[PDB]
Amino acid sequence: SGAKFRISLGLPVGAVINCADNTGAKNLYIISVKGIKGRLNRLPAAGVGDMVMATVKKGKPELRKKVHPAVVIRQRKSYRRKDGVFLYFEDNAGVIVNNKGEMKGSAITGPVAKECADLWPRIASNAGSIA
Amino acid sequence: NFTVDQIRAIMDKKANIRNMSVIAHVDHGKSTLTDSLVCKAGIIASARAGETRFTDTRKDEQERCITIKSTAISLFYELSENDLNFIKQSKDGAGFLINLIDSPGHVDFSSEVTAALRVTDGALVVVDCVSGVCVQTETVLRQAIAERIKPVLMMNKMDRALLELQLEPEEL
Amino acid sequence: MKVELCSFSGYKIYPGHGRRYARTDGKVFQFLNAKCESAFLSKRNPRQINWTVLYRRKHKKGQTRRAVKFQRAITGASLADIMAKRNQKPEVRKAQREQAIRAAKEAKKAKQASKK
Amino acid sequence: MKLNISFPATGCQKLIEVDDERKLRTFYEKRMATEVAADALGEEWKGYVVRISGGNDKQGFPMKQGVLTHGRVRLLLSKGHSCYRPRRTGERKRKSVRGCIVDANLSVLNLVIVKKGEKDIPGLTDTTVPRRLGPKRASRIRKLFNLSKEDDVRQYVVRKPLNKEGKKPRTKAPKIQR
RNA sequence: AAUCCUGCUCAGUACGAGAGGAACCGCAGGUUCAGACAUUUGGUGUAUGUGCUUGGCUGAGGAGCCAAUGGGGCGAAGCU
RNA sequence: AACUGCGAAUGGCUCAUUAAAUCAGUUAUGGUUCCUUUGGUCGCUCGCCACUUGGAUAACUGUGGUAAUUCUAGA
RNA sequence: GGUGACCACGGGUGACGGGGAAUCAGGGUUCGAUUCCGGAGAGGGAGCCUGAGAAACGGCUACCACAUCCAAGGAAGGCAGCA
RNA sequence: CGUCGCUACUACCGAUUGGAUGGUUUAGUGAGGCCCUCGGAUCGGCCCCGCCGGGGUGCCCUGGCGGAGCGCUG
Ligand SMILES: [Mg+2]
Ligand SMILES: [Mg+2]
Ligand SMILES: [Mg+2]
Ligand SMILES: [Mg+2]
Ligand SMILES: [Mg+2]
Ligand SMILES: [Mg+2]
Ligand SMILES: [Mg+2]
Ligand SMILES: [Mg+2]
Ligand SMILES: [Mg+2]
Ligand SMILES: [Mg+2]
Ligand SMILES: [Mg+2]
Ligand SMILES: [Mg+2]
Repeated sequence: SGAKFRISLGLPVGAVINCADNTGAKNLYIISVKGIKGRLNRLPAAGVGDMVMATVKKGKPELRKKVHPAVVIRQRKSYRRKDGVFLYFEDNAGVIVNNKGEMKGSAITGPVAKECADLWPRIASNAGSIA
Repeated sequence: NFTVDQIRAIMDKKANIRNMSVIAHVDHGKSTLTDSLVCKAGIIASARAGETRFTDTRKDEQERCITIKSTAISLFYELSENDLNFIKQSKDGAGFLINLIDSPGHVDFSSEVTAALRVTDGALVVVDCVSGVCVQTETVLRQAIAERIKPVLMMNKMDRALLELQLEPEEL
Repeated sequence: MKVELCSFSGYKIYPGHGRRYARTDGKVFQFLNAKCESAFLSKRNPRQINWTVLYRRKHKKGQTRRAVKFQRAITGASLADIMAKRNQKPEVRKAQREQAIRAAKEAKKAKQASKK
Repeated sequence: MKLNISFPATGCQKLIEVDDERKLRTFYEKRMATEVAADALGEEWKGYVVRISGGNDKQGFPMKQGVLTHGRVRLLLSKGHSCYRPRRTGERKRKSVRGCIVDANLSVLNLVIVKKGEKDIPGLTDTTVPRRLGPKRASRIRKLFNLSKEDDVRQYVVRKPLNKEGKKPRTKAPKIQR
């Protein structure tokens, strides 16, 4: 397969990111990061391609007071792509998925990081284009 | 791969039709055998090798890769005259039509097995040569022979015995 | 030795250098350094920045046709014959026009005979 | 990469495949409507000069002169610019066109011969195909045949002979106008 | 003074009626920690390095200065 | 087959919008435009081709590109 | 300055307007999307070429809402026309 | 006749900066179109003016090959 290399994290717990899908949500409030053991006082952080748990603060009322899986697809902190490219995006954004990784929405607004696209196939199939 | 005209032209003959079902224990290769015979024969059935053929019509059936629903297909073909001499039944011409019914192999789908048995007149029984006769093959054979179906046997996965098991010829 | 990038300022961005930026509209840009990146974010046109390649090109810093007369063949004729035909003898040409004159004269004679 | 070579004086434009960017560098970073030396494609091609007439992209989008970009951009196409045909009078249509800058990201390069080298490549620089139709205008045929003042212009049109095995071969002349 | 996990192959395999469902070798990576380091990206920045600019001051220009670092843009080396 | 000229702005459907708005009557446009039809006007001006001037461009023949379009380039 | 209890202004309409339809002592009261005339529109706006005539949509261009193929580079949409 | 007790329905007030669906807008961003001011990638024409062919007789008729004039122009 080939796992994702490490990237600069940038987005800790408490961050509010855009929701790029078409579920009617507006933003995701990251409440945790999947697969992070942690350390004393170290806030759990997530980069692109990571799965987070989030609650939407704005959006359709049937989505708001619930916890949802999500995957970060664009981040504003620059990350190295193991070939010299220090790439960063204009905004922090993610999409809402389920546990198996299927995207709850059906279209993705804006670009999607290559790490996210390679880690998740169905996100890639919904992606407008890859940056 | 021909039009429905010759389908009717071979359908009206009633001594060259063979309504049959394939029956086996789970994880024995029934879907694989059905799709290989779809690859070879078929009224319009082609030889696509994209995993599973039309016998898995359901998205969940393909997703979990457990056979659920039964789908009936038709295989028309022809064989040589010196081999037609072997058929001691009622024969007519060169074209032969088969109505295969792929029934699910789980014990919980024995109702679909019975429903398929009502339609069918002959059966192919499939047995893995590694596992031998398991529970479900015995049960479906009981059902078929109570429904008065002639079964013909076929041992699948000989490659498993000759490579995975490394069986010598005598014990094979 | 990857693909040789180009910043907005036109300089060749070498591998391991610079920084790439992906806007949300799907447009990807490359900046040679933080100076280039900060200027682009400030939305200052490179054409008013005295040291950029676009500026030098715009300010001109550091800085025919063929009417041919081919003569070929024509379908249904001969290449060797057509040049001779178009360069025929002027004596032959004047003989041709006078024989056309007498052809017209005898056509008048025939027309008068038919109309009579 | 496919490359059409078109000789004006002879016609019979042909296709050549090339798989050496080592010799395609002499066309890299050029522009169309410019003339280049085609000698890098062989000693057989030495002494030959061409002009970049056109090309077809990797996508199939033809390249139009007057883009100044090594790639495709969308333009507003009105009547008679290039790469467009109007279905209605004055109709316009936005469609992408490959730029005039030539590089490796193409499929077909259309080159026109402007100078003939010593080594005539067979098929292209020989067996000149004739002009498709004889001139139809009176002044055209007059100027071409150097006829001064009515030298049997009535008969001096080329009579095209039609020949085929399952018929009776004949010849017929066009109608002269003006 | 190293620590632990995940994914691929094993394998939809052994096992099991079925549902489900591993492991050894190997491979690719990460968590936590440790020891360093500045090629790259970022941070700093009084090189008070170079532009811009507010008020005042040297008769004006030029060049400058003061406002406890005048403010700000970019910034070498170094440190990180 | 194609260029050119004309038609495609008529007809068909539907009543969402629209409350002096639309629309109905009446009137004006001496405050404006108007292909098409018809009737006027077309030697009314003093001004080395006129037995007639130029370059192409279609359609057409060949080279094609694109997975693809009533997509199009080169000669 | 202009318009307003002679109802301006605003809101609503399940309002296209009329010629007209129903009911019928007389007076009136409901209904008119509906084949005639006028108006508006072509999924929502907007802006345009051609053309005497269009802000045309079985013309174009851009955004938006939907949605088709795709080899993932791309192309192509408008049945409130007859079915 | 009314209170209180129970049962169904119907509305009312009600913290919740309640929520949803239309419309109209301030501000900002603003695609695209058109107009204007530039822009001149190319395509021609005049000045061929290097050649050959040449002409009433190198004093060319120019059919053309072809450097170019590298100016004047649409
Ligand atoms: Mg703590
Ligand atoms: Mg005529
Ligand atoms: Mg000062
Ligand atoms: Mg001064
Ligand atoms: Mg002080
Ligand atoms: Mg700084
Ligand atoms: Mg007209
Ligand atoms: Mg209404
Ligand atoms: Mg009505
Ligand atoms: Mg009407
Ligand atoms: Mg309209
Ligand atoms: Mg319209």
